[PDB]
Amino acid sequence: DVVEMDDNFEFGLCPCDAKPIVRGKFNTTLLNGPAFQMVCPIGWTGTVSCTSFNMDTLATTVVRTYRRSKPFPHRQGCITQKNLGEDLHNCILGGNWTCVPGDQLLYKGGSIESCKWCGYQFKESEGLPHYPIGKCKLENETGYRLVDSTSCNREGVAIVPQGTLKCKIGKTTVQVIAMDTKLGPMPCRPYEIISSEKTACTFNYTKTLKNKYFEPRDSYFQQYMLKGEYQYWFDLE
Amino acid sequence: DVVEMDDNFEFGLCPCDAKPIVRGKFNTTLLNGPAFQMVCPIGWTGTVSCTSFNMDTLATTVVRTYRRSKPFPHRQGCITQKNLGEDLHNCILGGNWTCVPGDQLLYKGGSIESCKWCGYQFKESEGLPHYPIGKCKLENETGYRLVDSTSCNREGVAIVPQGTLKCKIGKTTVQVIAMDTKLGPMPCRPYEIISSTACTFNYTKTLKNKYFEPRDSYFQQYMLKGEYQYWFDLE
Ligand SMILES: *[C@@H]1O[C@H](CO)[C@@H](O[C@@H]2O[C@H](CO)[C@@H](O)[C@H](O)[C@H]2NC(C)=O)[C@H](O)[C@H]1NC(C)=O
Ligand SMILES: *[C@@H]1O[C@H](CO)[C@@H](O[C@@H]2O[C@H](CO)[C@@H](O)[C@H](O)[C@H]2NC(C)=O)[C@H](O)[C@H]1NC(C)=O
Ligand SMILES: *[C@@H]1O[C@H](CO)[C@@H](O[C@@H]2O[C@H](CO)[C@@H](O)[C@H](O)[C@H]2NC(C)=O)[C@H](O)[C@H]1NC(C)=O
Ligand SMILES: *[C@@H]1O[C@H](CO)[C@@H](O[C@@H]2O[C@H](CO)[C@@H](O)[C@H](O)[C@H]2NC(C)=O)[C@H](O)[C@H]1NC(C)=O
Ligand SMILES: *[C@@H]1O[C@H](CO)[C@@H](O[C@@H]2O[C@H](CO)[C@@H](O)[C@H](O)[C@H]2NC(C)=O)[C@H](O)[C@H]1NC(C)=O
Ligand SMILES: *[C@@H]1O[C@H](CO)[C@@H](O[C@@H]2O[C@H](CO)[C@@H](O)[C@H](O)[C@H]2NC(C)=O)[C@H](O)[C@H]1NC(C)=O
Ligand SMILES: *[C@@H]1O[C@H](CO)[C@@H](O[C@@H]2O[C@H](CO)[C@@H](O)[C@H](O)[C@H]2NC(C)=O)[C@H](O)[C@H]1NC(C)=O
Ligand SMILES: *[C@@H]1O[C@H](CO)[C@@H](O[C@@H]2O[C@H](CO)[C@@H](O)[C@H](O)[C@H]2NC(C)=O)[C@H](O)[C@H]1NC(C)=O
Ligand code: IUM
Ligand code: IUM
Ligand code: IUM
Ligand SMILES: [Ca+2]
Ligand SMILES: [Ca+2]
Ligand SMILES: [Ca+2]
Ligand SMILES: [Ca+2]
Repeated sequence: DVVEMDDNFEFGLCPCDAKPIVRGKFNTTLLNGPAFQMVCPIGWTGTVSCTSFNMDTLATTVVRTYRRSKPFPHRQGCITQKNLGEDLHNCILGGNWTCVPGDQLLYKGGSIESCKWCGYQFKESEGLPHYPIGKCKLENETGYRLVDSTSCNREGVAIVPQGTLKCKIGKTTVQVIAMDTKLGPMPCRPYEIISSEKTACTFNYTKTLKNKYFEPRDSYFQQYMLKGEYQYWFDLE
Repeated sequence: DVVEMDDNFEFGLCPCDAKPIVRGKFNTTLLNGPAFQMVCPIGWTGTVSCTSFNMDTLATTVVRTYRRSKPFPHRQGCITQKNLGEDLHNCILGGNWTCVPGDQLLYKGGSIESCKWCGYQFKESEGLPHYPIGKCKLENETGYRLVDSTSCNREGVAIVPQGTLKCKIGKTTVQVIAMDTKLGPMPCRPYEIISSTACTFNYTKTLKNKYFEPRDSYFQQYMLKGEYQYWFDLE
């Protein structure tokens, strides 16, 4: 006449060519004939109800009601996280195949396969600020777990895929937009370094955002030798 | 008895081959036994009293006194100014060779032939915070009169007779010492701008953080390394 879903229900079986029909909080059921399975109804509340449906009459008739007034606990064999693209979200409400996502997972684990920041990704930590940066993916799981959010407006100059020319940060190519004109460091190493008493006035140089300076200062005049879109390093004596 | 000396009194003579005794204000007399001459006694006041002594009795008798009671005025060909070295100096008392030197003469107004400042000599305004400057001298005169007293220390670098490099003010070579390490301008153009497909530069020696005009054409800044200022050029 009615029944109560066990704290951890799984398999039902409505009596007789009589069909379960479920009003639930979210699509979690997996029905087959008069039988039905509640797959990972974690947090689920509602009712199955075996209703016969005489076909000429066209009316219903509920003959047994499995009921579940109170959310379910966990289970085993129930994943509680899913990849929304390449990002993990803790299924608030599922479910291997019934995750209801809402929020990306913060990070606390170890063995970081790689991080990903402003589009480009980084294994190893040359030249960033810290290495825990952006979305980082652990060794096992195939998706990116949030760790922090640091600007990609690193000090008056911006790291983006839509950029004016390419620095190289870490040992990985990258692209960058000026967001300013005042003097400020560049957050990448130069990409390429084009060249030109013994031999008098010899220098190396590199294209650059107006007023920004790659390390290091001139070995010589001991400062950042900027002109327009370029920076120089002189050798002489 | 007593004789007040004429405004331009110049010669005196005691009578009885009798010595004169010059009780005076400053040394300006020439003596010749019973006679005496007052050489350029401008401002002098005093008395020669023609005293006389007897070998026989020991009687000493003043037989005539000449008094100047009030200072003599400037007189005739008595130059009441004298060079002390090279600096035209006033004559507080007296005239040529009796002159009692006083303060140096200011530049009242005249045709300045040459100035001398910080131990170097200049005839044109080129390169100086002004001109005339320091102490100059007219053509008719032969000594320097004050004009002005600028500091020979220019925004922290000083132009002086000794060390530690030589630069140039106008036509005239000058020599200069640092007085700090803080960045600042040189008060002078450089001595020698030694010079040096490719790139190139000229350079010259300098005080630590001091800079000559001009800024590098290119980087548009004064590029001092340490003792030298550089000037680049690139295609
Ligand atoms: C509710 O969950 C199930 C399982 O994914 C979905 O049912 C399947 O969906 C399509 C069309 O409905 C069929 O091709 C499958 O054979 C269905 N299987 C069963 C047992 O019904 C259902 O569509 C889901 N609906 C949602 C999320 O709106
Ligand atoms: C949810 O999915 C996992 C697999 O992704 C299921 O666990 C596996 O179950 C199989 C049998 O199908 C076992 O032999 C494996 O050892 C399990 N594999 C892993 C990786 O855990 C789990 O049973 C599923 N939940 C259900 C069916 O409710
Ligand atoms: C992925 O790997 C992580 C660790 O690299 C595992 O997660 C840890 O699991 C232990 C116990 O199993 C917990 O104490 C920790 O909270 C987890 N975080 C740690 C220790 O980093 C996990 O086994 C793997 N995830 C799976 C199965 O996909
Ligand atoms: C400018 O470029 C040259 C060659 O491109 C640099 O040469 C390197 O520098 C040091 C000493 O000069 C050598 O030990 C390295 O082996 C050289 N490496 C290469 C790849 O040539 C030179 O140092 C550069 N000068 C700078 C940056 O001031
Ligand atoms: C007045 O007459 C002369 C002018 O210089 C001075 O004569 C000197 O006097 C000293 C003693 O005071 C003698 O020892 C020197 O031999 C003299 N030298 C010369 C060059 O004449 C005299 O002192 C003067 N009186 C003063 C300045 O009060
Ligand atoms: C002081 O010296 C000046 C010279 O600078 C004398 O003035 C001249 O003296 C001559 C005779 O020696 C006179 O005929 C003129 O009056 C002057 N001529 C010139 C060209 O200056 C002056 O005699 C001196 N006075 C003294 C010692 O009392
Ligand atoms: C050189 O020239 C100056 C400037 O002219 C002379 O000054 C003159 O002398 C009188 C007083 O002796 C001043 O009151 C006047 O300003 C000047 N007179 C004239 C006509 O210009 C100065 O005496 C001269 N110095 C010399 C001859 O040594
Ligand atoms: C750097 O030195 C060169 C020669 O050593 C100077 O070249 C002269 O300067 C001007 C403009 O550059 C040319 O018109 C002349 O023809 C050049 N003359 C000679 C003899 O070369 C150059 O001016 C110097 N740049 C500086 C000091 O900034
Ligand atoms: O098992 U039948 O409609
Ligand atoms: O992680 U490392 O050069
Ligand atoms: O990329 U290159 O000379
Ligand atoms: Ca070298
Ligand atoms: Ca007379
Ligand atoms: Ca004075
Ligand atoms: Ca020198």
